[PDB]
Amino acid sequence: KKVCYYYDGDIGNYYYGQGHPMKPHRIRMTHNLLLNYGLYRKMEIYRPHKATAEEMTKYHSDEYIKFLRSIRPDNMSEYSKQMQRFNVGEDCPVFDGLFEFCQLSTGGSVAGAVKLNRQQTDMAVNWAGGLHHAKKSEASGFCYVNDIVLAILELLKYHQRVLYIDIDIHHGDGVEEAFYTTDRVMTVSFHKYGEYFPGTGDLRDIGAGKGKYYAVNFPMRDGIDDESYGQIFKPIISKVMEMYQPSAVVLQCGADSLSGDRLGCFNLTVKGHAKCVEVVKTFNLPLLMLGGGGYTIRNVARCWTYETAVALDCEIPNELPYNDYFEYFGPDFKLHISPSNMTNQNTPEYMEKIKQRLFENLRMLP
Ligand SMILES: N#Cc1cccnc1N1CCN(C(=O)[C@H]2C[C@@H](c3ccccc3)CN2)CC1
Ligand SMILES: [Ca+2]
Ligand code: NA
Ligand SMILES: [Zn+2]
Repeated sequence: KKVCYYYDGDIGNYYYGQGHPMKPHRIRMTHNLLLNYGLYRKMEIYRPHKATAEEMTKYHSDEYIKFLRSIRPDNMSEYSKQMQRFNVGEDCPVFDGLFEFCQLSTGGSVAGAVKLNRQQTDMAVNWAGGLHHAKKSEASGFCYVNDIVLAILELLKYHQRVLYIDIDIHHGDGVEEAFYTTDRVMTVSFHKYGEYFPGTGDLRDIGAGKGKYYAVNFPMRDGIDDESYGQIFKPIISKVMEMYQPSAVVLQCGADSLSGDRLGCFNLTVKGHAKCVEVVKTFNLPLLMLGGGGYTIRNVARCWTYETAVALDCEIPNELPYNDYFEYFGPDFKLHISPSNMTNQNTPEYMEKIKQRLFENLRMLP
């Protein structure tokens, strides 16, 4: 099984601003770690192209993309009304190179999708992607351009049915919304729910019109652990595969669902998270693996390094190799992480009752 992987050496140089939790540097740390494990010997590594306005407007509105192409720190005063309209300037800040960042993020995802469509690879990886909150005409949740939606649109040229799976701790609302009224994409999100960003992803949100029953949401509480997550992920995705029979899969691998994350409150290890990748691989479908959140950046590097190894069917040692960020991995300098003692608020009965409701909804498919 062939793996192609996208990385631009400048991606880690884009900076959201002092105090902003989103740190693109984590992608560079990921790259450096997997280079030092030698995983480059086993996969094709490509620099993404800069996605064009033409590519982005396959989903996004022309006026929103023109604005993103225009806005800079130095001209914000002139654009204050557009900033309000497009939701840029606070949680989605204006920063130097914002548009180029969007171009490289998106380029990796669309390029991966083209490679899968051309049957030139079995798996494509873009850790700079996964920006699941961006909306047709507005930024949201640190996300400006929805690389995932654009990648899925590319797959839909060749594939009648595309499955999207999202294991970020946040609901993938921008992706769900884009495809909410179609049966040609089934969206499956596992996420923290209960007055938590973005507020959507209720398990009663099942899609609308032709898309009714083609959106699947598994709302979870704080503290979910590897065993609990594993016992619902494999059965739900197995049932989705049996009922939906997709011909391509997109997996958002947001790492803010790991134990110890600065913003998230789940308790997964890197092994528990990566088990999701292993499960999806067993179906032998063309697979686009994307990044996502993650705010404890040493753990993001560990998670995506290990998930790359999983894609390559390669075990790698727990002892970390020397690397340019080695001091970030103290005090233990291991790849794998331990869970915390936080309480798991997801009772066995809760997990099984929700799974049973999702099974009933999946049985509604043709
Ligand atoms: N704005 C906000 C906000 C407000 C209040 C409370 N929380 C807020 N945040 C919490 C953190 N968020 C995420 O982790 C999202 C972002 C997404 C991403 C992936 C790759 C690159 C860039 C972004 C992954 N999931 C966004 C929303
Ligand atoms: Ca999710
Ligand atoms: Na749908
Ligand atoms: Zn997130």
